[PDB]
Amino acid sequence: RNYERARAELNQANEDVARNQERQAKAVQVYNSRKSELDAANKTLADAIAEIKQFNRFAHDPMAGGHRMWQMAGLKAQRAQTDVNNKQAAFDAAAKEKSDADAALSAAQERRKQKENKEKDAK
Amino acid sequence: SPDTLVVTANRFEQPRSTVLAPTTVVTRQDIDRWQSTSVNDVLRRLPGVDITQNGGSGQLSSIFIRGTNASHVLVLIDGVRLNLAGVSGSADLSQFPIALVQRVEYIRGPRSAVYGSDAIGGVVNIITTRDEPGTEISAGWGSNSYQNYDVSTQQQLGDKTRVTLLGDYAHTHGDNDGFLSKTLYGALEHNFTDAWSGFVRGYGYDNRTNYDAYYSPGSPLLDTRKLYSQSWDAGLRYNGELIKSQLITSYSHSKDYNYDPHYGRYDSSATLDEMKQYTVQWANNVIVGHGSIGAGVDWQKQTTTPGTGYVEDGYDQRNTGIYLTGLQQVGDFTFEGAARSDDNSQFGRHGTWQTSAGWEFIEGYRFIASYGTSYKAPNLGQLYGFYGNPNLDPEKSKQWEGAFEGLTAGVNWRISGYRNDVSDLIDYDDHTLKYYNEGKARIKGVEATANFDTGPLTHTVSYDYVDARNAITDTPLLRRAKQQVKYQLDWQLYDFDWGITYQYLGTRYDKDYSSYPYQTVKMGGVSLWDLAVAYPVTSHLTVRGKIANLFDKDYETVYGYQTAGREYTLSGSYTF
Repeated sequence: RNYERARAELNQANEDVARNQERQAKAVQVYNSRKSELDAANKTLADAIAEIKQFNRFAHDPMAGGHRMWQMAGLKAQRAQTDVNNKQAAFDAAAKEKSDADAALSAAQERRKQKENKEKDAK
Repeated sequence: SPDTLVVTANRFEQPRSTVLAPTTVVTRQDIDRWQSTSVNDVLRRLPGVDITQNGGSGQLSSIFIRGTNASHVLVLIDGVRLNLAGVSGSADLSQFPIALVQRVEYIRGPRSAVYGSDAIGGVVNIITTRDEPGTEISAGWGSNSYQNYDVSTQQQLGDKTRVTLLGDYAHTHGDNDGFLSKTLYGALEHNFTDAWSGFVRGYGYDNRTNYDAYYSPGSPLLDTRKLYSQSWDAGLRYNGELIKSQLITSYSHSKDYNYDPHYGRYDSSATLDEMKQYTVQWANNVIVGHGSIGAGVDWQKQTTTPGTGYVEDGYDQRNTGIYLTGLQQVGDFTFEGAARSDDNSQFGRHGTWQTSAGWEFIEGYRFIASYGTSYKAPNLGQLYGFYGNPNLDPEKSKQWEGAFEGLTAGVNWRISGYRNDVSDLIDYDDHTLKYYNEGKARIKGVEATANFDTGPLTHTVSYDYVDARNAITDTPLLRRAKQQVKYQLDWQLYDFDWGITYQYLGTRYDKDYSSYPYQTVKMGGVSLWDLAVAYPVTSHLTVRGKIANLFDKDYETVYGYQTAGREYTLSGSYTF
């Protein structure tokens, strides 16, 4: 008698997990690009700071000429600092999406199992 | 010079004898006779001035008054903070054209209570406007392929309107090309009535300068600097018999390119410092008793462009300074005073004040005592840069001074001692990578000046002694010269005008940059002689010659960087 009622709840549950697989797949595509850009920018910062330590012996002496290299190296560090701050904020926003979708998938999966058992009985 | 007028003391006119603080005045006459080709050379010979330069003209240079930091002298053009100091937070006159200079009023001592920030060592007011009418075509040829061509004129339009104009081109070699300077200056001053007056005033300069830069493969050599600056002053003066009013506005814009000729001035690799500076001042003075009381406001705005001064983005610093000044001579006493409070958009408010006493014990001999507090504001870099810190406080300075001035048998002399306790200095820390607010310094020195005629001879000598030290380490602040002797002998003879400027600058202490770690080294103390003649052919043509550094000495002020020895200049000027 429940030839359709069991279907309707499972046929929904299989789309429920399908639309959710797409979420987690796109979420891992956003996450990976955001880690690779953060790792890229985090190092172009690390270079800049390592360039500072290299020149900050000229730092006290604004006539030295190397001081100019230390001066400019600070800007390299600062422009990179803003870059490691945006792409970190963007990566963190993309890291929530992966944790939320990995959980939402799991919660769609186990919810569907319940309706999958509500199939062998109703039919 | 004694008993002539200055404006720098409290923004208004007063006889220089009546300014209690130690003072010096330089005239165009004074400058023309010295055949000076840079502002640094005009200052280089005034007492307490100790200058260092990375070589020839246009080269990065920094002034130390009375042993203080480069960032502790306020340099004013016509009374407003030198617009070139804006980004650096440090005065540098190697780039400011000599052709605008007409008067230098220079008062040694704390003056934050009158002018706000960075007037600790003293004040250098470089005045661009003078009251000698007529017109002068002038030229100069010198060594290091130095050339200079210069026209200036001031003329009446009516009885009430005076127009003054000058253009100046100057270029010198001595790095591969050196320093090229082009200046244009226009000013008109009107007289609405006997006491009401107003003036517009614009001047700009272009400065192409070449320098030696740190080389790194695969990266462009930013060894060329193009500087464009212009300024626009506009005023309204009421000069009455009992009250005086100054309404002054200025707008300075400056663009400072460092680039690689090969890559281009607009190429991404180039460093551009754009900085716009606005000022509105009101100044008032009211004759009260045998003296006066003054009170004005001065406001300033400094905007920068993203990138400017090695900071990511562009900042807006606004500052308002309300101030009050008193001056009163009672009997043989004299009390001078000033108060100030600057409210900065950056670090809130800060107060400042000085007070001086002048009792004349014998007619023509008196003793001056004085105390003053002066500050210095944290600069663009050390606030918003990577090393920067936005919560920095101003550098603080307590200053005390005692002096004896007197006239003895045709000689005017001064023996004076000063104490200067700069505290809360802004310093960079390696182990953290930030600018902190820590350092201190105990500066003690003596100033000994005397000028006198001996027959056809006119002597202007002065002695300075300074021992600037770190208050913590008791170790001496480096690159200062222990003591200088500045002596000039002027005696025109057979219409031949003569002047022998001498200078013994003592021992600096600089760091050596050949081996690492960088080891501090001793600089030799040396004498410097200069010879200058001027003959007047017509009541118009005056031909002047100069041999600078007669004895071809091998001095340096920045260890490593060489400064020229034997060098010659022939020049002529045509007054009509």
